[PDB]
Amino acid sequence: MEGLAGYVYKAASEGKVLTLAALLLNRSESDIRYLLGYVSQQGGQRSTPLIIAARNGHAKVVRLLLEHYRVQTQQTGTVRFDGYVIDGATALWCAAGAGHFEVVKLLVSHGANVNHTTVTNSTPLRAACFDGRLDIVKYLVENNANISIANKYDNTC
Amino acid sequence: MEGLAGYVYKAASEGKVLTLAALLLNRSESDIRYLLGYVSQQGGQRSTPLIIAARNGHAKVVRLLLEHYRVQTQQTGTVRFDGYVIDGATALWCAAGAGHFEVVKLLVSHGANVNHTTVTNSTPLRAACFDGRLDIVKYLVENNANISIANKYDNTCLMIAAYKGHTDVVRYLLEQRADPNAKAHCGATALHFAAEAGHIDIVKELIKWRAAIVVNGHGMTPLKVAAESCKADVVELLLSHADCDRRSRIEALELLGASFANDRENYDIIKTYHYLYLAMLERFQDGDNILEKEVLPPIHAYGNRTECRNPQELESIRQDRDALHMEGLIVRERILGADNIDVSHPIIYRGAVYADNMEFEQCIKLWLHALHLRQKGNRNTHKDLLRFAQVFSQMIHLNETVKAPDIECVLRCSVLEIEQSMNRVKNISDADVHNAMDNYECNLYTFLYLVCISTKTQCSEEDQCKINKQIYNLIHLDPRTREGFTLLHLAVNSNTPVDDFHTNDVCSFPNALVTKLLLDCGAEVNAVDNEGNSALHIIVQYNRPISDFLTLHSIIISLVEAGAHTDMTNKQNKTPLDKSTTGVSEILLKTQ
Amino acid sequence: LMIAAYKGHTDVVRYLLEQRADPNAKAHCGATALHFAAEAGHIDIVKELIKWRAAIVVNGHGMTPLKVAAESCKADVVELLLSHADCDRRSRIEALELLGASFANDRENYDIIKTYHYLYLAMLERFQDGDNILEKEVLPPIHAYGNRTECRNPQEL
Amino acid sequence: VQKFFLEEIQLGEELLAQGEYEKGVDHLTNAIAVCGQPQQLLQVLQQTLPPPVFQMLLTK
Amino acid sequence: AVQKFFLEEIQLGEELLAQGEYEKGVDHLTNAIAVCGQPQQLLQVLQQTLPPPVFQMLLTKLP
Amino acid sequence: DAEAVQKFFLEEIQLGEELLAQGEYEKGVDHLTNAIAVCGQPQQLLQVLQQTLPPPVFQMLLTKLP
Repeated sequence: MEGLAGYVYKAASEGKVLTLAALLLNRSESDIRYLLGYVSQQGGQRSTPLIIAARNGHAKVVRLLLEHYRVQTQQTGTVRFDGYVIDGATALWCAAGAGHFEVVKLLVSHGANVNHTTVTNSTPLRAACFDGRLDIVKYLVENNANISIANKYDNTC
Repeated sequence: MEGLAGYVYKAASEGKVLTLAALLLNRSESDIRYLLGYVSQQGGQRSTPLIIAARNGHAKVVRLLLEHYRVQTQQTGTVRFDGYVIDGATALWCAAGAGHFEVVKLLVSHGANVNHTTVTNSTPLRAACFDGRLDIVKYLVENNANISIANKYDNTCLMIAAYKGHTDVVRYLLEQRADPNAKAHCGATALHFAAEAGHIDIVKELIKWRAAIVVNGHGMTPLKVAAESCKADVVELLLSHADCDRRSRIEALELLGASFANDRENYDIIKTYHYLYLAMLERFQDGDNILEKEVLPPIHAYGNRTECRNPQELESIRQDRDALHMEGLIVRERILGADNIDVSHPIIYRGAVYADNMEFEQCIKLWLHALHLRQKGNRNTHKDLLRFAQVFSQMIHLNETVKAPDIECVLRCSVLEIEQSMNRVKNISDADVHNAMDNYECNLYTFLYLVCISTKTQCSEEDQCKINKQIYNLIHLDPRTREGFTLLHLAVNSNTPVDDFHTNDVCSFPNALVTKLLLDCGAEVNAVDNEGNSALHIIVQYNRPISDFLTLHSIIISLVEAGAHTDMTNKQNKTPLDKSTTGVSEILLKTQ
Repeated sequence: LMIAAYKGHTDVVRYLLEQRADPNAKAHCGATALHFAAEAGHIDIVKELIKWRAAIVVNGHGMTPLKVAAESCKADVVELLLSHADCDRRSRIEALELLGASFANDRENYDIIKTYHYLYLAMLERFQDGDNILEKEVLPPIHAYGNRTECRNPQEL
Repeated sequence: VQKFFLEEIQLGEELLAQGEYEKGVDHLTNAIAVCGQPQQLLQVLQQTLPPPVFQMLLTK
Repeated sequence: AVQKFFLEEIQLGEELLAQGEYEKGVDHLTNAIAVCGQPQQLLQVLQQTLPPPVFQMLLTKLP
Repeated sequence: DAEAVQKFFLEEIQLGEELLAQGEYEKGVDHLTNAIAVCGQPQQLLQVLQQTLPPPVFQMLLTKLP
């Protein structure tokens, strides 16, 4: 059970799909979600196979996780590994911080959280601004998330 | 003036300010006055070039246009954009209709109609509310526009902003002395519209105003209209106001969970089971004077089991999603009736899942309730009937047999819907008569698709007698197309479009099997179309006598024996042999 | 051109004929840019060549492209070659005889009634004129095919 | 004729409306007088520019 | 081999999918499908894991 | 250079290639950061490295190069 969760997290962190597909093969949704709900810390920081798949950048893995698998973007994970490692990360937020525009737009079309606030109440919009991806910011603005989400220091995007 | 009118239009539409300087000035005043009045063929609309610049928000360009000649700021013009094609109001409304504050703030100080009406009596406050643009919304109430400009459907601009998730625009109207109790033509309220999308933030603003909360014109309290949606936050918010009576508060969460897995965009059974389990635990929480679900026996179309009774009874049916989806759907079929459109949507989605999961027997059986539920509400099923024939050809590829009563019940209600579709054209006069013209025409196409796959698939003899009755039903109706064709002439013509799905693999138009089943029930073989061509004229004009001669050979003997005139002529005075344009096709016609 | 005509890529076929490349470029095997299209029912490819003056010409074995179109039971392009340029009524009648010949004795195309009806089309045009009538050549009966002497009348057919 | 002067008073300051007013306003200074209404076109071009740039277009 | 040796048969194909010799990757993939316990459920899985040219090689090698 | 560094160099080249192709740019560049530090010709490799990584990724490497 826990070993299977470690296996599927290692598969999603890399980017393979058939490995954890066969690991979840002929399984009920209970243990499938348990392996996909592997929010346990790896490297001392909270991460999830869906979260690390969005952090990876393979649109195939996340598009299989949203369509043919049952996992929600509401999850706990890292937002900035170097010096922050703050929890409360949406998969769309993780993709925006990583900068993969295809994963960002795919999660937006999926229906991911666009106005999420963490413990530091930070938005994916300011992560996209921090990464400097104009295309991600343009998609987020065209989908009308927000314009005035600030940090605890009232720090605007 | 044609070239100069568009050149003046191009001096404002593209934002080029120097051309407008050299056009309005550097020339006479009488000629340019007509040019800047409106546009004729530019953009498929009839607005002033200042107005089309207000659509693009050219604030500097529209200032220069007024400096030379003061165009009428109250002048109206066509603006075909989001929210159907609109013969739009004044430029101030159009700038509000474009959501552009850069032109709105200029024309108000310049002098413009604050409460100008549109085709759907839309004030510029509503036009900004349609776009949800707050600073324009803030400006119209600063110009003291009317806060309760109700639509032709009695939709107040406050309710218009409540369609979307504008939690700041909606609450600003509330700050401007506008209570959220303006019912629509269907009694719709901003409480219900925010509950449709589960806007807890918008409803909480309406809770903050403390005006009122009441059911809509459909009889749905705001927790109930949210219950058929997939957001329990509105119901939880109404629990703070204690408007959720325990009968309503349990059927809320029962409906809230089931919709979260009976939708195409929302498919999650974990919160679906839990919301059903929590509500049924709350249903069993009463103890004495207990209240339970009004038990509904399983529909002959949808399912074969009734709803669960115990809270833990539905836990065992969680593993098979077919059982709990039905269990979560019986509890909304009893509380929303058989005529509600929103409860009819999960009927299709389950069969769409079964079509996706190769449960074609479950797909066709449970989709029969979708046609039946829509027949209860007396609405069009032109999409549902097409999806039957698409899957009917799809299960032929998988070679899964259909049920003859199942294929007859859809056919019986199709001609009932076609009769309603034929009556729909007679019901409406000028609103969507062209859409109604395509409404009844496409329904006959689906029936033609349904009949063609029915001939290819297995059907029992007693059902086939009733299947031929629906063909016999339409042949007495004799539906006349826009080109004068009938049901007999529809299958004869080889130009009849077929749906892009597997219906191409089963339709062989000109279909000899469909035509053979049309003549024995009394088809008008001598009927004439708009061009006067008979049934013999249409088939003989076919230019492919080799690829599908089996259809042609079976239809020449059949149609001629029905009483067709070999010397018949159309309105163009052409005999059937003269208009053959094919030696092989004319040989069969000359033989008979 | 014959390579693209061998497959179903009509876009390359219609583009290459406009590059001042003749459609009459014939291999020594017998393919003349239409024989290679008469295997998979390339209705759209032959439509381009009929417009582009396909210049019907027999293969190395002497079989006409109309016969080659009938060799694959592709009646969609049989009609294209029959009405293209000269009608050639001598081969028009026997094209239906050859097209229906396989429909009773082919694994890929087994339609027994179409074998009759294509011969019926041949027999229809054979005796429709009345005078200056045409009759099938009287081959001796072949012991493999019973002892038949073809169908020189619609009554025996 | 005046068609070229009107076109020069139509596309002479093409870069001025695009932001590059250095190559547009300077060309429009000669293009204003070329048109049939020198005082009207120059004042309109000054009005088309900012009030601080209105003197910049006229003095060019 | 139903699940143990089955995993590496995709991994042999997956590396050859990343290599460029997709015909050898299909060969290791078509052996995995032939030995998979429930390969019919993988029809939707395997119809989008490959580039569109590689779809033809996979479908013609399963039977 | 050579010896066990050389096999460590190519391992960091191969693992750095995979994580960059996988998408783990932070770990991929850091794995490649060790490769350039142990590279025989770090300056000559940076000539090719100007075209290998994307300009955001190369700039991301540029911050971790010293």
